[PDB]
Amino acid sequence: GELLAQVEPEDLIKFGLIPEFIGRLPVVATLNELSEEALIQILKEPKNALTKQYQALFNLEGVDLEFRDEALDAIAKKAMARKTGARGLRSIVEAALLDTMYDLPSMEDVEKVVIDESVIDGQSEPLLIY
Amino acid sequence: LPTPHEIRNHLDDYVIGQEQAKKVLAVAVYNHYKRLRNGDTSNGVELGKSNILLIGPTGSGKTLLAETLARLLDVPFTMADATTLTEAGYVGEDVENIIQKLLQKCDYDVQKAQRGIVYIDEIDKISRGEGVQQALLKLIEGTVAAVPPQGGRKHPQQEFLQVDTSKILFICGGAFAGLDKVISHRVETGSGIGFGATVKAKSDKASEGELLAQVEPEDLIKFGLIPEFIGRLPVVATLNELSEEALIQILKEPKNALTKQYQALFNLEGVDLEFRDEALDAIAKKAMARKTGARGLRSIVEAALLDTMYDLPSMEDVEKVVIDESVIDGQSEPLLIY
Amino acid sequence: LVPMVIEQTSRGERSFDIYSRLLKERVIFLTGQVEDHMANLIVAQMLFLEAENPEKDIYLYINSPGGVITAGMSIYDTMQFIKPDVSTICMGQAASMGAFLLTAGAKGKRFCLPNSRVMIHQPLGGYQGQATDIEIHAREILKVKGRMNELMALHTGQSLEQIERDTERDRFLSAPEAVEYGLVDSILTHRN
Amino acid sequence: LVPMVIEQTSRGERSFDIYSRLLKERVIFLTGQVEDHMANLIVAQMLFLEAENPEKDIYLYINSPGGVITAGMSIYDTMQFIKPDVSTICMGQAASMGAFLLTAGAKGKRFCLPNSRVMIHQPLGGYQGQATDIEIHAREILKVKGRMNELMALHTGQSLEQIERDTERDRFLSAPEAVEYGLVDSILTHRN
Amino acid sequence: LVPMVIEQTSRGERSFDIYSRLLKERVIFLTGQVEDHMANLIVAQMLFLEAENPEKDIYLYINSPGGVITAGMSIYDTMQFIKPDVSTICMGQAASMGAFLLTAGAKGKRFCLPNSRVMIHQPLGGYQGQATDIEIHAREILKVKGRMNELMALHTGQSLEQIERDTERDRFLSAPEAVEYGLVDSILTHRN
Ligand SMILES: Nc1ncnc2c1ncn2[C@@H]1O[C@H](COP(=O)(O)OP(=O)(O)O)[C@@H](O)[C@H]1O
Repeated sequence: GELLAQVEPEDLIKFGLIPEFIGRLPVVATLNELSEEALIQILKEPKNALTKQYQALFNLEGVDLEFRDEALDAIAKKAMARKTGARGLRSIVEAALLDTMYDLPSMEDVEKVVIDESVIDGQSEPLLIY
Repeated sequence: LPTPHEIRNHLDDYVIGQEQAKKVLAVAVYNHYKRLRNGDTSNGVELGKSNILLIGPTGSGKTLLAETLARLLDVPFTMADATTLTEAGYVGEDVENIIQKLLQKCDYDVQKAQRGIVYIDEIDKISRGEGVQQALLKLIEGTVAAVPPQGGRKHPQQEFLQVDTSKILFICGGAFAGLDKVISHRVETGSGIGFGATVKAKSDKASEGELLAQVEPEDLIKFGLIPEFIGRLPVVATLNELSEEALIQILKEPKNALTKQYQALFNLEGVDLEFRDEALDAIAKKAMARKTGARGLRSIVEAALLDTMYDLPSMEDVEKVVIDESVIDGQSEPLLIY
Repeated sequence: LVPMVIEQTSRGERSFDIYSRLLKERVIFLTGQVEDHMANLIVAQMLFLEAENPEKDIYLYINSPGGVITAGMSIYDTMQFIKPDVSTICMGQAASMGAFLLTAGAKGKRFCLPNSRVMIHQPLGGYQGQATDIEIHAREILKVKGRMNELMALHTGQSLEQIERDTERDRFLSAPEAVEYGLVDSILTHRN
Repeated sequence: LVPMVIEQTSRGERSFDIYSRLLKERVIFLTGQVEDHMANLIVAQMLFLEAENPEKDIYLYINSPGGVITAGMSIYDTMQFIKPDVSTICMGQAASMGAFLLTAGAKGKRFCLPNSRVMIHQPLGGYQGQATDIEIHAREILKVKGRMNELMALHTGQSLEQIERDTERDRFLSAPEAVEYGLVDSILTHRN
Repeated sequence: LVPMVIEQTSRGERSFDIYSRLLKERVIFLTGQVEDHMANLIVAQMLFLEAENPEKDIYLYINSPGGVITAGMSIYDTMQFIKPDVSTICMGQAASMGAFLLTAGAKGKRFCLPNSRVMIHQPLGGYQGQATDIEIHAREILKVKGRMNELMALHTGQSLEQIERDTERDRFLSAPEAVEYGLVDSILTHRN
């Protein structure tokens, strides 16, 4: 970010693009790596957000999933380090919820499961309500 | 076959400040077309091709001068870069690929392709690959290159179209930044470090204009060009520089001037555009510091007009729009008239 | 011995001496007793850097106890002649001649380390021979004294009378005291 | 004779002297009597390594019987200026200046070998001349004595009064004794 | 240790010592006491530059407290013998032999820095032996004295009588005084 904005035709030619092709494309729209704040919105604001996807998944089993506001910040921080953009979010969620998902069907008396920032770090286990 | 003077007049419309270079290309291109025009060849003498070598700074108008001539005299135009062909592996297929690109524009007509004008740039980079120059000189000297007939799934060796490059005009442009020092050493005093030396590196580069005009074959070999390649480029045209004032003129004086292009876009929208002279110096000054020549002018203007272009269609009651030097800086907003 | 260093460039890895590597970054080291031989070497370094880039500044690191006036004066005239500004930094100490070169640096670019000691004194010399010759040499060294005091006053900003009185005998100035006197401008305590 | 070593790199085999090879690993050797020329060389190495990586820590191996104070201050000021933490290790011995540079290292990164010998004493100097000149130089060395004691108290953590008493005469401290005094932090007995 | 500088051109990159890099620009450095060995080296540089280009001017930077007269004449005769005009710039000072070579430069191409000191005196010599041999050597040094005065008068433009009275004893001169005397043509203060 702040480096691609200074892109010029000479650098594109070195990449392999034909010079005539570059000249024919005067408009250049350069995107920037999503910020922590931007990733937090994608986690909950979209209708098909990652959090809503797992919530529907848990609801199909008879349990409701709740995500704390602090947890979203931690997930966004881990996703930014991965450098995989939005796709990085799924990696963090699957890892944190790997243990509970494996044992949640076998477990009984579990009506609600809650995740917080500490769970994202991995030191703590997903909170279970009985 | 217009006279060289007429050709120079056409170039003056779109290119300004390089009148001397236009004269060299006008006479050189006129001779090339005269030879093609004089296809009868009644005289026993066989006419020889003359290839030009353009030496100028970046964004000085070398590329623009090539296609502009083609616009006057309809001919196919193609451009190539030495860095693309420095691979040194199977160079034969890429040199013929250039004319193939040229053949596309001319409807794959061998006769039309021969009359086409080819352009190259950044020749200084290869000077030091030495091997790359060995293959390049053959293309300038003249060589028959086979090309497939207008693509196709496959075709036999018989159907392959062969176009002679001896009748094609080649312009090997370049920007020799370090050659000026070599000329000063040969022509001026050979002192650059001492008290009496000239180290006035003010970035003006005004002396560079007349200094590069004294280019001779001796300074080129010092740069690394082999003598055989230099011999195939008898004509030499030198561009001096694009000054800050010259950039201001390029913004409006050309026919398809940058300001006119943006002005027309706003005119159809329903609001006219006015470019104050104060705004012009700000744009020209930015380009000089950035070292983009005329190239950066388009980017600087688009960025300044990007915000207004987004809101002007949605907004209304803007009878007229005005721009000033403050707007170029970014602190101010383009003035709106109601 | 001097330790060699490697510099990465587009061509490839290149080997440079520790001093030569810093010279590439416009850094000149003034070390030891000032003499004609080392002074001409510093002069050559300055002229070379001027040609490469007359706009960029030059950094002279001074750690010396002083020396010959003629040799030191060849460095001063070179600094003023060349267009690029010559920044002077004092490391360890800057005696009479080292202090003159230090204060001779570009205005606003003279620096001094916090523990550096700047000492200034008047010229010292001697001659043996006939009385007529002694008169000739005595007048010359006195003229040199006024010349050095005149220039020192210009750079420091103090009056000629004050410089004459202060430099009549050895005067040691710490890095902060030098700032008030005008020999230097700022103290480089820590990198910011 | 300094031996040459081969280093395997991506570009290919490279030849370095034993001292330059260690410099590549951020190791600077401070050996022998401290003086202007050796000190400027060490200063050049610190600045060179700062540019390469200002985050990594630099190491200084001190085995010296002391030397000039002004030359030492150039090294001390450079260490505090640059961002990288300078780790000081005492090999063999560390006298007055070597000890001052040893304790001047980064808090927590000062080390000493088990059989090392550290000695700290007050500054020693002399001047011959007129009584007026003696008073000038006598005041200057006393200022340096106070300044050196003030800095040692800061790094060691001992009171200023205690330092004056101990540094009045030569005091020899072993590696364990130095840890208690505060000159060093820990001892490097064996590789872990 | 002279530093190494890299010259970059299209053909490639070359490493030269600081003195050799300036030699390519027709700059010869005259430093220290004049003698046969150093003078022979300067002579070789003049012949080498003459061969490369007999039209370009040659620069000579002089900073020397005089020396052997015979060694100096080799440099002086060589400068006049070769077609290229040899420019002379005085840095620091120019004593008896240095001043003779300074004023010997091409008319209109003799310069001096503002703070340079120029001193001119008659030859110095001595002989021990028989009275007959003394007369031979005494006549020789007097012939050398008259010859040097004649040449100095020619370059300076002053009368022979005036040069004899002035050179009887040491006569220190300044850069402005040298201009009016005729030893130099102009003063280089700032590049403009
Ligand atoms: N005198 C000029 N008038 C108008 N445009 C110019 C002029 N000089 C350069 N340009 C612009 O520069 C661009 C070409 O830049 P480039 O090919 O990178 O270098 P060069 O200008 O040396 O060929 C063209 O698009 C052209 O619009």
